[PDB]
Amino acid sequence: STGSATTTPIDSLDDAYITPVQIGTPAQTLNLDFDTGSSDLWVFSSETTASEVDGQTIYTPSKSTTAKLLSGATWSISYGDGSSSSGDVYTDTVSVGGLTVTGQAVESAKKVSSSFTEDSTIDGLLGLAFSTLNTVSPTQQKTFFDNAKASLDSPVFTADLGYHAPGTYNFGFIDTTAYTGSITYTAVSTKQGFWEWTSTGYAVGSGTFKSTSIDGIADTGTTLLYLPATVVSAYWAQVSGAKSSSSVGGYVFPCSATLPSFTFGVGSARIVIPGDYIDFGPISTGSSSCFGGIQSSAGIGINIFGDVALKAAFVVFNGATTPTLGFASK
Repeated sequence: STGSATTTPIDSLDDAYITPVQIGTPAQTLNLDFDTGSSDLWVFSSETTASEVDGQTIYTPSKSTTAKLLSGATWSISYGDGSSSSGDVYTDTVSVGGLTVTGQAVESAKKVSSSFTEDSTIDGLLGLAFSTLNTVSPTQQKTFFDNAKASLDSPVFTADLGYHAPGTYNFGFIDTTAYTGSITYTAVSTKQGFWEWTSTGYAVGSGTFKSTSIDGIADTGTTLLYLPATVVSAYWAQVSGAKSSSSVGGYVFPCSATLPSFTFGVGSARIVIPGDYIDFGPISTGSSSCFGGIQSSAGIGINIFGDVALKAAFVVFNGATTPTLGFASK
């Protein structure tokens, strides 16, 4: 089997991407944030505290003929941005882009933090990291990908995120029309439950490539590119008037600037992030200070190849017995 679903930016900055997901019988379609940095499929629901729901579409298990309470199971998750959610668990039928899993754990939120409530466009998350990170207790649950894997034509999914445009998540096949050149594969460590890999270095604009190992995760659920402070300083030093602002919480730059590109290495291959991808617009409405898309990972404890980096590539998440990542230009 295979599946193919379009993923759509939630706003004009590509702050996140939403993908429609069918849950239950008859189908209830929710728009979920597919997150390769976590392993829980959780949704706004009929159980979510009413004051914490503000425009999201909810899953109502009582209206699904295939929903079953997973008796005694609870979940609770905290993300890198300080957000959180928790609740109880149902199993149900879940379909993505025509690919169906029966008996998927659907984590129903009883509580969500303010950042979730305030984002009316995201109805929940669909985790695509390794199932060792799943938070369900006392019986840990499998991701949608892990449950689908054995049925798929090939044990893979691909992320093809757009810049200010829709893109695609495919399951079970690699669309050879969706990228240019060849795919370069690179090793993955699953020791922290992430799609963790080592980039071979970077360049700023037209500058020379610096060969240096940068360990980090491929994380579709993180907006920005978070790298070591040395790398990030080298980037922003090429932008007149850019500075790190402790008041704003990262590097800002004059909105009048033209930003340089940023290249990262994948083995001997190179992915180029155009400068425009690094502009996250005014820090507050009407400001002439703009927020940068490349930020320091210092204090986060891991480097994160988030959407700024991934949207410049066609990315293969290869879930074979020994997982690997693939990157191609597009």
